Amino acid sequence: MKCRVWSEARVYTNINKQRTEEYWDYENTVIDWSTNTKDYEIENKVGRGKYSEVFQGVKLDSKVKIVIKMLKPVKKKKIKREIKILTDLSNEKVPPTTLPFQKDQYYTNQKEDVLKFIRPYIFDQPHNGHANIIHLFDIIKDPISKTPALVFEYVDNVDFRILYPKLTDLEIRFYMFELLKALDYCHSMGIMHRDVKPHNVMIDHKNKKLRLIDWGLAEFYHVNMEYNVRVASRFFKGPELLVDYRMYDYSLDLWSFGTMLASMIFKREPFFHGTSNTDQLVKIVKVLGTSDFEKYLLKYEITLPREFYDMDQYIRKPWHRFINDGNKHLSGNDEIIDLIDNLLRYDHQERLTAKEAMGHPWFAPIREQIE
Ligand SMILES: Nc1ncnc2c1ncn2[C@@H]1O[C@H](COP(=O)(O)OP(=O)(O)OP(=O)(O)O)[C@@H](O)[C@H]1O
Ligand SMILES: [Mg+2]
Ligand SMILES: [Mg+2]
Repeated sequence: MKCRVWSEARVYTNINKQRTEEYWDYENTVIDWSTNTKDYEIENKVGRGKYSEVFQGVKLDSKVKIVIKMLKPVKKKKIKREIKILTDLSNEKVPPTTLPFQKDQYYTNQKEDVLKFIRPYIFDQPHNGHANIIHLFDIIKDPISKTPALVFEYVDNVDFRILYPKLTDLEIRFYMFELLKALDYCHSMGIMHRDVKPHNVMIDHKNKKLRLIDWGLAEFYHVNMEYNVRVASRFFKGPELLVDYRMYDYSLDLWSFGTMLASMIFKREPFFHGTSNTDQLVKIVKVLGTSDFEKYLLKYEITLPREFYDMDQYIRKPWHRFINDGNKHLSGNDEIIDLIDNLLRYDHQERLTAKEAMGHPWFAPIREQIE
Protein backbone atom coordinates (compact mmCIF):
# COMPACT_ATOMS: atom_id res chain seq x y z
CA MET A 1 0.00 0.00 0.00
CA LYS A 2 2.81 2.37 -1.02
CA CYS A 3 1.46 4.89 -3.58
CA ARG A 4 0.16 8.35 -2.67
CA VAL A 5 -1.19 9.58 -6.03
CA TRP A 6 -2.92 6.76 -7.94
CA SER A 7 -2.30 5.99 -11.59
CA GLU A 8 -4.16 4.12 -14.36
CA ALA A 9 -3.02 2.98 -17.83
CA ARG A 10 -3.75 5.65 -20.51
CA VAL A 11 -4.93 2.98 -22.91
CA TYR A 12 -6.38 -0.56 -22.65
CA THR A 13 -7.17 0.28 -19.01
CA ASN A 14 -9.97 -2.19 -18.43
CA ILE A 15 -9.03 -5.31 -20.40
CA ASN A 16 -9.02 -7.48 -17.28
CA LYS A 17 -12.34 -6.12 -16.12
CA GLN A 18 -13.74 -7.17 -19.53
CA ARG A 19 -11.96 -10.55 -19.35
CA THR A 20 -12.54 -12.79 -16.33
CA GLU A 21 -10.78 -15.22 -13.95
CA GLU A 22 -10.28 -18.00 -16.51
CA TYR A 23 -8.18 -15.58 -18.60
CA TRP A 24 -6.01 -13.78 -16.01
CA ASP A 25 -6.06 -15.93 -12.86
CA TYR A 26 -2.85 -17.91 -13.43
CA GLU A 27 -2.48 -19.03 -9.78
CA ASN A 28 -5.64 -21.15 -10.04
CA THR A 29 -4.58 -23.14 -13.08
CA VAL A 30 -3.19 -26.68 -13.02
CA ILE A 31 -0.38 -27.34 -15.52
CA ASP A 32 -1.11 -30.29 -17.85
CA TRP A 33 2.49 -31.58 -18.08
CA SER A 34 3.50 -34.08 -20.72
CA THR A 35 4.97 -37.05 -18.83
CA ASN A 36 7.70 -37.58 -21.46
CA THR A 37 10.18 -35.77 -23.73
CA LYS A 38 9.70 -38.77 -26.06
CA ASP A 39 8.16 -36.59 -28.80
CA TYR A 40 11.41 -34.60 -29.02
CA GLU A 41 15.10 -35.05 -29.77
CA ILE A 42 17.06 -32.55 -27.69
CA GLU A 43 20.23 -31.24 -29.35
CA ASN A 44 22.74 -28.57 -28.34
CA LYS A 45 22.44 -25.39 -26.25
CA VAL A 46 21.52 -22.25 -28.17
CA GLY A 47 21.15 -19.74 -25.33
CA ARG A 48 20.69 -18.98 -21.66
CA GLY A 49 19.26 -16.44 -19.24
CA LYS A 50 18.69 -15.71 -15.56
CA TYR A 51 15.86 -18.27 -15.45
CA SER A 52 16.72 -20.90 -18.08
CA GLU A 53 19.06 -22.86 -20.31
CA VAL A 54 17.70 -23.16 -23.84
CA PHE A 55 18.38 -26.10 -26.18
CA GLN A 56 17.77 -26.56 -29.90
CA GLY A 57 15.75 -29.65 -30.86
CA VAL A 58 13.34 -31.31 -33.28
CA LYS A 59 9.66 -32.24 -32.84
CA LEU A 60 9.86 -35.83 -34.19
CA ASP A 61 6.27 -36.27 -35.50
CA SER A 62 6.47 -33.23 -37.85
CA LYS A 63 10.29 -32.76 -38.06
CA VAL A 64 9.81 -29.10 -37.08
CA LYS A 65 12.90 -27.59 -35.46
CA ILE A 66 12.11 -26.28 -31.95
CA VAL A 67 13.72 -24.92 -28.77
CA ILE A 68 13.27 -26.28 -25.27
CA LYS A 69 13.50 -23.85 -22.34
CA MET A 70 14.61 -25.76 -19.23
CA LEU A 71 13.40 -23.71 -16.27
CA LYS A 72 15.67 -23.12 -13.28
CA PRO A 73 14.00 -23.47 -9.86
CA VAL A 74 11.55 -20.60 -9.17
CA LYS A 75 8.22 -20.20 -7.36
CA LYS A 76 5.76 -22.48 -9.15
CA LYS A 77 3.26 -19.63 -9.76
CA LYS A 78 5.88 -17.86 -11.96
CA ILE A 79 5.84 -20.98 -14.18
CA LYS A 80 2.02 -21.02 -14.24
CA ARG A 81 2.11 -17.30 -15.12
CA GLU A 82 4.48 -17.70 -18.06
CA ILE A 83 2.42 -20.60 -19.46
CA LYS A 84 -0.91 -18.77 -19.00
CA ILE A 85 0.36 -15.57 -20.67
CA LEU A 86 1.87 -17.52 -23.60
CA THR A 87 -1.36 -19.49 -24.17
CA ASP A 88 -3.59 -16.41 -23.82
CA LEU A 89 -1.51 -14.65 -26.48
CA SER A 90 -1.33 -17.57 -28.94
CA ASN A 91 -4.91 -18.89 -28.47
CA GLU A 92 -6.83 -15.65 -29.09
CA LYS A 93 -9.05 -16.46 -32.08
CA VAL A 94 -9.42 -12.83 -33.19
CA PRO A 95 -6.46 -10.70 -32.02
CA PRO A 96 -7.89 -7.27 -31.00
CA THR A 97 -5.16 -5.53 -33.03
CA THR A 98 -6.58 -7.07 -36.27
CA LEU A 99 -9.96 -5.36 -35.74
CA PRO A 100 -10.95 -1.86 -36.96
CA PHE A 101 -9.58 0.87 -34.64
CA GLN A 102 -12.00 2.36 -32.09
CA LYS A 103 -10.62 5.54 -30.45
CA ASP A 104 -13.20 5.60 -27.62
CA GLN A 105 -12.30 2.00 -26.75
CA TYR A 106 -8.57 2.86 -26.91
CA TYR A 107 -8.07 6.06 -24.88
CA THR A 108 -9.90 4.66 -21.85
CA ASN A 109 -8.32 6.80 -19.12
CA GLN A 110 -10.57 9.87 -19.12
CA LYS A 111 -8.73 12.04 -16.59
CA GLU A 112 -8.32 15.53 -18.14
CA ASP A 113 -4.57 15.70 -17.40
CA VAL A 114 -4.05 12.25 -18.97
CA LEU A 115 -5.99 13.12 -22.14
CA LYS A 116 -3.55 15.95 -22.91
CA PHE A 117 -0.95 13.26 -23.73
CA ILE A 118 -2.93 12.04 -26.76
CA ARG A 119 -0.61 12.64 -29.71
CA PRO A 120 -1.78 14.33 -32.99
CA TYR A 121 -0.44 11.25 -34.81
CA ILE A 122 -1.36 7.59 -34.29
CA PHE A 123 -1.16 4.34 -36.23
CA ASP A 124 -4.86 3.43 -36.45
CA GLN A 125 -4.79 0.49 -38.89
CA PRO A 126 -5.27 -3.23 -38.15
CA HIS A 127 -1.92 -5.06 -37.91
CA ASN A 128 -0.37 -8.51 -37.48
CA GLY A 129 1.49 -7.85 -34.18
CA HIS A 130 0.15 -11.13 -32.79
CA ALA A 131 2.34 -12.91 -35.34
CA ASN A 132 5.45 -11.39 -33.67
CA ILE A 133 4.81 -13.21 -30.37
CA ILE A 134 6.83 -16.43 -29.94
CA HIS A 135 4.64 -19.56 -30.14
CA LEU A 136 4.54 -22.08 -27.32
CA PHE A 137 4.11 -25.62 -28.69
CA ASP A 138 4.28 -27.83 -25.62
CA ILE A 139 4.83 -28.14 -21.86
CA ILE A 140 7.01 -31.05 -20.68
CA LYS A 141 8.52 -32.41 -17.46
CA ASP A 142 11.08 -35.24 -17.41
CA PRO A 143 10.07 -37.90 -14.82
CA ILE A 144 13.68 -38.48 -13.67
CA SER A 145 15.12 -34.92 -13.62
CA LYS A 146 11.76 -33.27 -12.69
CA THR A 147 12.80 -30.22 -14.79
CA PRO A 148 9.88 -28.09 -16.05
CA ALA A 149 10.35 -27.25 -19.72
CA LEU A 150 8.69 -25.13 -22.40
CA VAL A 151 8.80 -26.04 -26.10
CA PHE A 152 8.81 -23.07 -28.51
CA GLU A 153 9.05 -22.18 -32.15
CA TYR A 154 12.74 -21.98 -33.14
CA VAL A 155 14.18 -18.67 -34.37
CA ASP A 156 17.58 -18.50 -36.10
CA ASN A 157 18.97 -15.67 -33.99
CA VAL A 158 22.36 -13.98 -33.70
CA ASP A 159 23.45 -12.10 -30.56
CA PHE A 160 22.54 -8.40 -30.82
CA ARG A 161 26.13 -7.30 -30.13
CA ILE A 162 27.02 -9.01 -33.43
CA LEU A 163 23.90 -8.15 -35.48
CA TYR A 164 22.90 -4.61 -34.37
CA PRO A 165 26.12 -2.84 -35.53
CA LYS A 166 25.44 -4.23 -39.06
CA LEU A 167 21.88 -2.87 -39.33
CA THR A 168 21.10 0.08 -41.62
CA ASP A 169 18.87 2.99 -40.58
CA LEU A 170 15.95 1.50 -42.57
CA GLU A 171 16.46 -1.96 -41.03
CA ILE A 172 16.35 -0.54 -37.48
CA ARG A 173 13.12 1.30 -38.38
CA PHE A 174 11.70 -1.99 -39.75
CA TYR A 175 12.56 -4.18 -36.76
CA MET A 176 11.57 -1.64 -34.11
CA PHE A 177 8.22 -1.23 -35.90
CA GLU A 178 7.79 -5.03 -35.70
CA LEU A 179 8.52 -4.87 -31.94
CA LEU A 180 5.92 -2.11 -31.43
CA LYS A 181 3.28 -4.25 -33.19
CA ALA A 182 4.03 -7.09 -30.76
CA LEU A 183 3.77 -4.71 -27.79
CA ASP A 184 0.54 -3.10 -29.05
CA TYR A 185 -0.93 -6.62 -29.26
CA CYS A 186 0.09 -7.89 -25.83
CA HIS A 187 -1.03 -4.57 -24.31
CA SER A 188 -4.39 -4.93 -26.10
CA MET A 189 -4.55 -8.32 -24.40
CA GLY A 190 -4.11 -6.67 -20.95
CA ILE A 191 -0.53 -7.90 -20.52
CA MET A 192 2.71 -6.03 -19.69
CA HIS A 193 5.91 -7.82 -20.85
CA ARG A 194 8.17 -6.08 -18.31
CA ASP A 195 11.47 -7.46 -19.74
CA VAL A 196 11.82 -5.78 -23.12
CA LYS A 197 15.48 -5.87 -24.20
CA PRO A 198 17.65 -7.18 -27.09
CA HIS A 199 18.24 -10.66 -25.57
CA ASN A 200 14.46 -11.09 -25.46
CA VAL A 201 13.96 -10.07 -29.11
CA MET A 202 14.76 -12.90 -31.54
CA ILE A 203 15.62 -11.74 -35.07
CA ASP A 204 16.24 -13.96 -38.12
CA HIS A 205 17.79 -11.28 -40.29
CA LYS A 206 17.77 -13.10 -43.62
CA ASN A 207 14.02 -13.79 -43.23
CA LYS A 208 13.35 -10.27 -41.84
CA LYS A 209 11.66 -12.15 -38.97
CA LEU A 210 11.20 -10.80 -35.41
CA ARG A 211 9.83 -12.58 -32.34
CA LEU A 212 9.28 -11.20 -28.85
CA ILE A 213 10.19 -13.98 -26.41
CA ASP A 214 10.67 -14.49 -22.65
CA TRP A 215 7.28 -14.04 -21.10
CA GLY A 216 8.49 -15.23 -17.68
CA LEU A 217 8.29 -11.80 -16.05
CA ALA A 218 5.09 -10.67 -17.86
CA GLU A 219 2.02 -9.80 -15.78
CA PHE A 220 -1.67 -9.04 -16.29
CA TYR A 221 -2.60 -5.41 -15.93
CA HIS A 222 -5.28 -4.74 -13.27
CA VAL A 223 -6.44 -1.19 -12.56
CA ASN A 224 -4.77 0.31 -9.47
CA MET A 225 -2.80 -2.88 -8.71
CA GLU A 226 0.54 -2.31 -6.97
CA TYR A 227 3.21 -4.50 -8.58
CA ASN A 228 6.67 -5.62 -7.50
CA VAL A 229 9.34 -3.25 -8.82
CA ARG A 230 12.15 -5.83 -8.70
CA VAL A 231 11.51 -6.99 -12.28
CA ALA A 232 13.28 -6.48 -15.64
CA SER A 233 17.05 -5.97 -15.62
CA ARG A 234 18.96 -3.01 -14.11
CA PHE A 235 19.82 -1.27 -17.41
CA PHE A 236 16.25 -1.30 -18.73
CA LYS A 237 14.40 -0.42 -15.49
CA GLY A 238 12.03 2.53 -15.86
CA PRO A 239 12.17 5.39 -13.33
CA GLU A 240 8.96 4.02 -11.72
CA LEU A 241 10.78 0.82 -10.75
CA LEU A 242 13.75 2.67 -9.28
CA VAL A 243 11.69 5.15 -7.20
CA ASP A 244 9.34 2.35 -6.12
CA TYR A 245 6.16 3.70 -7.79
CA ARG A 246 4.30 0.36 -7.80
CA MET A 247 1.13 1.41 -9.64
CA TYR A 248 2.66 1.19 -13.10
CA ASP A 249 1.29 -0.11 -16.42
CA TYR A 250 2.05 -0.96 -20.10
CA SER A 251 4.07 2.26 -20.42
CA LEU A 252 6.93 0.49 -18.58
CA ASP A 253 7.49 -1.50 -21.80
CA LEU A 254 7.78 1.76 -23.75
CA TRP A 255 10.55 3.06 -21.50
CA SER A 256 12.39 -0.21 -22.15
CA PHE A 257 11.71 0.03 -25.89
CA GLY A 258 13.05 3.61 -25.78
CA THR A 259 16.23 2.63 -23.89
CA MET A 260 16.84 -0.24 -26.36
CA LEU A 261 16.24 2.24 -29.21
CA ALA A 262 18.53 4.92 -27.73
CA SER A 263 21.34 2.34 -27.50
CA MET A 264 20.97 1.33 -31.18
CA ILE A 265 20.72 4.89 -32.46
CA PHE A 266 23.53 6.45 -30.42
CA LYS A 267 25.71 3.30 -30.27
CA ARG A 268 26.17 3.43 -26.50
CA GLU A 269 25.45 0.04 -25.01
CA PRO A 270 23.70 -0.15 -22.63
CA PHE A 271 22.41 3.41 -22.88
CA PHE A 272 21.82 3.91 -19.12
CA HIS A 273 24.83 2.02 -17.69
CA GLY A 274 24.39 1.93 -13.90
CA THR A 275 27.10 0.33 -11.73
CA SER A 276 24.50 -0.42 -9.05
CA ASN A 277 20.76 -0.01 -8.42
CA THR A 278 21.45 3.42 -6.92
CA ASP A 279 23.76 4.47 -9.75
CA GLN A 280 21.23 3.28 -12.35
CA LEU A 281 18.92 6.17 -11.37
CA VAL A 282 21.89 8.54 -11.33
CA LYS A 283 22.71 7.54 -14.94
CA ILE A 284 19.11 8.35 -15.97
CA VAL A 285 18.94 11.69 -14.15
CA LYS A 286 22.39 12.65 -15.55
CA VAL A 287 20.61 12.59 -18.92
CA LEU A 288 17.03 13.78 -18.33
CA GLY A 289 17.97 16.31 -15.63
CA THR A 290 17.11 16.95 -12.00
CA SER A 291 14.44 19.55 -12.77
CA ASP A 292 11.99 17.20 -14.53
CA PHE A 293 12.84 14.45 -12.03
CA GLU A 294 11.60 16.62 -9.12
CA LYS A 295 8.49 17.71 -11.04
CA TYR A 296 7.77 13.98 -11.51
CA LEU A 297 8.24 13.15 -7.81
CA LEU A 298 5.94 16.08 -6.96
CA LYS A 299 3.24 15.02 -9.47
CA TYR A 300 2.86 11.59 -7.82
CA GLU A 301 3.97 12.66 -4.32
CA ILE A 302 6.69 10.01 -4.29
CA THR A 303 8.90 9.68 -1.22
CA LEU A 304 12.32 8.92 -2.70
CA PRO A 305 13.92 5.74 -1.32
CA ARG A 306 16.72 6.48 1.20
CA GLU A 307 19.60 5.49 -1.14
CA PHE A 308 19.03 8.37 -3.59
CA TYR A 309 19.71 11.27 -1.21
CA ASP A 310 23.39 11.49 -2.22
CA MET A 311 22.36 12.42 -5.79
CA ASP A 312 23.86 15.65 -7.15
CA GLN A 313 22.07 18.36 -9.17
CA TYR A 314 22.15 17.59 -12.93
CA ILE A 315 21.42 19.83 -15.89
CA ARG A 316 19.55 18.01 -18.68
CA LYS A 317 21.74 16.66 -21.51
CA PRO A 318 20.27 17.58 -24.89
CA TRP A 319 19.99 14.49 -27.15
CA HIS A 320 22.11 16.34 -29.72
CA ARG A 321 25.07 15.74 -27.41
CA PHE A 322 24.89 11.99 -28.11
CA ILE A 323 25.43 12.53 -31.86
CA ASN A 324 28.92 11.85 -33.23
CA ASP A 325 30.48 10.74 -36.57
CA GLY A 326 30.30 7.09 -35.52
CA ASN A 327 26.49 7.19 -35.17
CA LYS A 328 25.30 10.19 -37.24
CA HIS A 329 23.99 7.92 -40.02
CA LEU A 330 21.37 6.72 -37.50
CA SER A 331 21.00 9.71 -35.18
CA GLY A 332 21.43 12.67 -37.56
CA ASN A 333 17.77 13.59 -38.15
CA ASP A 334 15.11 15.42 -36.13
CA GLU A 335 12.64 12.52 -36.32
CA ILE A 336 14.65 9.94 -34.34
CA ILE A 337 15.59 12.49 -31.65
CA ASP A 338 11.94 13.49 -31.19
CA LEU A 339 10.91 9.80 -31.01
CA ILE A 340 13.51 9.00 -28.34
CA ASP A 341 12.58 12.20 -26.44
CA ASN A 342 8.90 11.16 -26.35
CA LEU A 343 9.65 7.64 -25.12
CA LEU A 344 12.21 8.40 -22.44
CA ARG A 345 10.16 10.45 -19.99
CA TYR A 346 10.10 10.19 -16.18
CA ASP A 347 6.31 10.40 -16.06
CA HIS A 348 5.01 7.10 -17.45
CA GLN A 349 1.75 8.80 -18.47
CA GLU A 350 3.73 11.17 -20.74
CA ARG A 351 5.27 8.38 -22.82
CA LEU A 352 3.99 7.46 -26.25
CA THR A 353 1.81 4.38 -26.39
CA ALA A 354 2.80 1.65 -28.88
CA LYS A 355 0.15 2.87 -31.38
CA GLU A 356 1.28 6.48 -31.04
CA ALA A 357 4.92 5.43 -31.48
CA MET A 358 3.96 3.48 -34.63
CA GLY A 359 2.34 6.62 -36.10
CA HIS A 360 5.45 8.74 -35.40
CA PRO A 361 7.07 10.40 -38.49
CA TRP A 362 10.23 8.28 -38.00
CA PHE A 363 8.25 5.26 -39.15
CA ALA A 364 6.83 6.94 -42.30
CA PRO A 365 9.20 5.01 -44.66
CA ILE A 366 8.01 1.76 -43.02
CA ARG A 367 4.30 2.68 -43.09
CA GLU A 368 4.67 3.74 -46.76
CA GLN A 369 5.61 0.15 -47.64
CA ILE A 370 2.66 -1.56 -45.87
CA GLU A 371 0.11 -1.00 -48.66
N1 LIG B 1 12.53 -19.44 -29.61
C1 LIG B 1 13.87 -19.25 -29.55
N2 LIG B 1 14.69 -19.38 -30.63
C2 LIG B 1 16.03 -19.17 -30.53
N3 LIG B 1 16.65 -18.85 -29.37
C3 LIG B 1 15.94 -18.70 -28.21
C4 LIG B 1 14.48 -18.89 -28.25
N4 LIG B 1 14.02 -18.69 -26.99
C5 LIG B 1 15.09 -18.40 -26.22
N5 LIG B 1 16.23 -18.40 -26.95
C6 LIG B 1 17.58 -18.10 -26.41
O1 LIG B 1 17.65 -18.44 -25.02
C7 LIG B 1 17.83 -17.26 -24.23
C8 LIG B 1 17.07 -17.39 -22.92
O2 LIG B 1 15.67 -17.56 -23.20
P1 LIG B 1 14.63 -16.64 -22.39
O3 LIG B 1 15.00 -15.19 -22.60
O4 LIG B 1 13.24 -17.12 -22.74
O5 LIG B 1 14.97 -17.13 -20.88
P2 LIG B 1 15.23 -16.26 -19.53
O6 LIG B 1 16.15 -17.16 -18.74
O7 LIG B 1 13.86 -16.05 -18.90
O8 LIG B 1 15.92 -14.85 -19.96
P3 LIG B 1 16.02 -13.47 -19.09
O9 LIG B 1 17.34 -13.60 -18.37
O10 LIG B 1 15.99 -12.28 -20.07
O11 LIG B 1 14.85 -13.49 -18.14
C9 LIG B 1 17.35 -16.13 -25.10
O12 LIG B 1 17.94 -14.87 -24.78
C10 LIG B 1 17.73 -16.60 -26.49
O13 LIG B 1 19.09 -16.29 -26.82
MG1 LIG C 1 15.43 -13.71 -21.42
MG1 LIG D 1 0.68 0.61 -25.51
